[PDB]
Amino acid sequence: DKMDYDFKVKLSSERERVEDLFEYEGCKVGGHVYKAKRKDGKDDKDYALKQIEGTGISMSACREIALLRELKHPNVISLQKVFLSHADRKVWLLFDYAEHDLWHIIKFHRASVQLPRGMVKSLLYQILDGIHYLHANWVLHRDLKPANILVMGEGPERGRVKIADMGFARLPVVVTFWYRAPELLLGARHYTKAIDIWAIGCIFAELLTSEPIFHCRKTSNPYHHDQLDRIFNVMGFPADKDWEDIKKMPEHSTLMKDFRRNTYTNCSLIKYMEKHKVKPDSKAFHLLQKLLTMDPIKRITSEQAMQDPYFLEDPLPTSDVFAGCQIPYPKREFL
Amino acid sequence: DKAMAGNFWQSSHYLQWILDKQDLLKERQKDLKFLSEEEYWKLQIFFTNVIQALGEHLKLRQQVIATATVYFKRFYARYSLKSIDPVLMAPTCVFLASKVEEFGVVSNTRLIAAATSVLKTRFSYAFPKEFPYRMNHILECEFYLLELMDCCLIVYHPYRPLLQYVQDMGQEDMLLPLAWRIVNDTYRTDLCLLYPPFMIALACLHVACVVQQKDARQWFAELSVDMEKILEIIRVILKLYEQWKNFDERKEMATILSKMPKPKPPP
Ligand SMILES: CNc1nccc(N2CC[C@H](NC(=O)Nc3ccc(CN4CCOCC4)c(C(F)(F)F)c3)C2)n1
Ligand SMILES: [Cl-]
Ligand SMILES: [Cl-]
Repeated sequence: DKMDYDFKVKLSSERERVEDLFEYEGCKVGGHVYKAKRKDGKDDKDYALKQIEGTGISMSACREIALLRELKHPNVISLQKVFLSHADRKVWLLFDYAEHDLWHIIKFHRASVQLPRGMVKSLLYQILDGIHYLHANWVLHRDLKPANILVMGEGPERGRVKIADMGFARLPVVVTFWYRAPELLLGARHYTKAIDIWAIGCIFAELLTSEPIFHCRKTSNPYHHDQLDRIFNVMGFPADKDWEDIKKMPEHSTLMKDFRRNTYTNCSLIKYMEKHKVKPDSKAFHLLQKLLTMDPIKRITSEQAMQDPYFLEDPLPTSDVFAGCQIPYPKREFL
Repeated sequence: DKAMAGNFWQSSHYLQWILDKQDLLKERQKDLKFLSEEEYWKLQIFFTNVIQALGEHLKLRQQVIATATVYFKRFYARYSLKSIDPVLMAPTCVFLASKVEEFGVVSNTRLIAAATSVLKTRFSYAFPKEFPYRMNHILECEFYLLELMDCCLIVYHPYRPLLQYVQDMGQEDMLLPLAWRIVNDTYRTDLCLLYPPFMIALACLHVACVVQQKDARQWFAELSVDMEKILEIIRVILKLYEQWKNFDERKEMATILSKMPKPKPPP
């Protein structure tokens, strides 16, 4: 009541309803995510449809939608349409459908054939291009990892990277610390561009070796001894000169209490990558080292990484990450 | 620095929400059957002030109040005042804009308490009756507002560019406070719907310079900008202060509110 009748009924008649425009029943693939096709077969394109969890629009959802509505870049997933269901106050988001992702692509190569070196380069370049676009608009990702790196299948965007956020919980919550920068594990309270860049460094290493570089065996607190231990086993323990402001990290004293640098005297990234048949004099290695720098102010930025001579060295990166070759990776399974 | 801060020329604000004056006035004709043009702009001022009051009571920053104000304006730029009660729409706009940044979900009890208190203490000359809406109405109204705006939530405002301009002048202490308050006052008009925020910033700064008798001609002359469009904005600003002088909000507004078209009920 109390609202104009002619206004209400006219809007109800004209309002697009997601169930009228799209077929998606029994096509769940992941709130809840569906593979969807139009009923009025104007196009034969696949779509991804997400019903946002809860009802109404939360602060998190509001700001998220607000930004996606503005963000436009080939390497960032694009929001095509929003649907508002008034009966149940549910919100649906529509995206162009991405068949693949780096999580599944990496799993494929870890199982008994390594990732082709041209593909690795091309993937990294588009991830950097995508994150540079966000970063230049002062938008941070805060949860980069292979599962949030989508790759387009057959179609006019064949082999193009799309950075995304698949709605994993963030930090009693389930999550992985493998891509999390040391400053966060030492109690940094604010997310930064450098933190995104660390995660990209981790992903790069993983594309090169097929294994997560800081792999380590539901939680509440940020400090994680074992994850730090794994980082030191790989990187070595950082000297004062390498990271002076480490003293200013809130968990620094805890670090001193639990860790002796002598434990890690034989450790370094060079030795770790050699074991995995990546040569320390390769352009790839030197770029990796710069991304995986322990002191966040000494990590290079996305733009600087994009200008690295690595991407000028043969082979050049390609728009289609698959390089015209057939795609051996399987498609998504319904649930 | 703010998210999307440098993205205006590709933004939804610029591309979808800078309207043509004639389209605007055409849609206005619907309500002008009930209200004169004068009463319509007096109503606009009135609801600008309601939204400012709500914002202040909730301790929100001025940008949030501005964003809420823009939401409200975009809605009645397309639709009649009878479509949804502006008394409901106003706190709905504040509520949605607060959620656009961090620290934002104003609690239910608090939104309603704010709207109730503000009308009772600051607007009893217009509203003899208590705020009659509850949160389920707010939430219904939110969905209509979001739909109308096609989920374009990010709004740019003249404050940021103004600040950059006065810093370049080296006159931040002298000119900013007045220029800032004049920007606030532009929200009493249609300006934010018609011009990019940086142009409004320049017009406000120009009027501030005049008022304070500061020569900035050379600085302005060094600008690469359609100065004819700036003069347009300056005229609206000068007019607004004359309207302000002649308008007695507290004596007139109850009568003006009773003339607003009424919502048709159902069968
Ligand atoms: C299953 N197939 C499929 N193909 C294509 C897309 C897709 N989906 C599912 C939901 C996902 N949605 C998002 O990725 N949304 C999204 C949300 C947030 C952000 C970044 N936020 C950072 C903080 O500020 C708000 C923006 C992003 C972005 F930008 F990282 F891509 C995507 C996109 N699924
Ligand atoms: Cl902004
Ligand atoms: Cl209005």
